[PDB]
Amino acid sequence: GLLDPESAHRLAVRFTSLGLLPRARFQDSDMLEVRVLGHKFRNPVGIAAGFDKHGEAVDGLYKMGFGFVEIGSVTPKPQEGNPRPRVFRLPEDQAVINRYGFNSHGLSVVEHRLRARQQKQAKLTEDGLPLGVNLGKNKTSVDAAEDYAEGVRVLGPLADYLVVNVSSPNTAGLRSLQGKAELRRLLTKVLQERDGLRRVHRPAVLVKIAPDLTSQDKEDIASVVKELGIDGLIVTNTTVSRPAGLQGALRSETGGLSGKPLRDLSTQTIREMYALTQGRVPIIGVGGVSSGQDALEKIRAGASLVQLYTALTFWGPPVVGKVKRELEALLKEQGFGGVTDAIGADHRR
Ligand SMILES: Cc1cc2nc3c(=O)[nH]c(=O)nc-3n(C[C@H](O)[C@H](O)[C@H](O)COP(=O)(O)O)c2cc1C
Ligand SMILES: O=C(O)c1cc(=O)[nH]c(=O)[nH]1
Ligand SMILES: [Cl-]
Repeated sequence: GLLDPESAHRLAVRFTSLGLLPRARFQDSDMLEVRVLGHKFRNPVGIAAGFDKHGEAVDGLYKMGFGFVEIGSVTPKPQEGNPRPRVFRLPEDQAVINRYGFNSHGLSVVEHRLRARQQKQAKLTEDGLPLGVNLGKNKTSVDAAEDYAEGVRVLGPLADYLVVNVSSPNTAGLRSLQGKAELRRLLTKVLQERDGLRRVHRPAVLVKIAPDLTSQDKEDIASVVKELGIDGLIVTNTTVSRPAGLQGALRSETGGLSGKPLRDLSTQTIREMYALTQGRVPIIGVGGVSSGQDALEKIRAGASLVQLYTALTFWGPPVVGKVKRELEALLKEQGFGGVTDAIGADHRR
């Protein structure tokens, strides 16, 4: 916290990549295993997109004890992102605001990085540690569908799941892709491209949505997802809202807000999306998770898996084991046999 947040992030990625931090001691219980999206997940706690944008620290992140890793967002061509400053800590709120704008090494660079460890990843996936790849679009793209299609073609063969990220608040016009007609067109093309890949290279496709959607938006997304047979949802990205009560000096910076102020907004979005999809569409729940309780609330709301990022920036690597240990204890306390039993449990009350 003695460096600016962006410099701190860069060093964190570097240290993680090099495997400098200690191997996680917490051994995952059978209670934490989830089978979803055609894969086994040794535990349901993943690293959210944005920490490892360019796929530089995948192995280090598994070493940290994450049950799955999502890299990205990756754009077709390299791009620098928005001018600095573009990331801000709100310590009083346990929150971050960012406006990176999809800084990305681009598909080619990431493709080569993942190819260098493709067989290692195949073994990790087999051993219950899958890899997700989150796709974005270039700033000056005229056809968003073509950007996402290129992402499917290039990184789809290297991923257990792909994420169509239409919910960054930091790319002009992007979140209009969540609209029914735009989303149907975009996802039809994405699924067509995915279906064209050889079977062993054919990933699940998820859509990552905003926490800022209207009821109509959410109904429309649920409809499209079901119509097209989309494999899952990631719920949610950062919020452009600024909840009453934020204390951080930097609360009025432009960008997506993450961390504790997003937590319950995200949980409620999960709850709504689960109900709108009749519990038949896997949800990865993300936003403000820093404890076992936070994880379980999202799971009971309908998430099959959870992710965190912002908590890691406050609590450091120990937060991963802490979430897992606390989640295990709570499942036992509440009479669940395991994570699987708790998924969507609130809806069966
Ligand atoms: C600095 C930063 C960068 C992010 N970059 C991305 C990104 O490139 N793609 C994406 O889909 N989400 C991105 N996110 C959103 C996270 O994946 C996550 O949805 C959100 O931060 C809520 O989780 P958290 O409260 O645990 O951080 C980013 C978040 C932060 C804080
Ligand atoms: O600016 C980014 O790259 C970015 C930030 C964020 O919160 N979410 C996202 O999808 N991208
Ligand atoms: Cl390949």
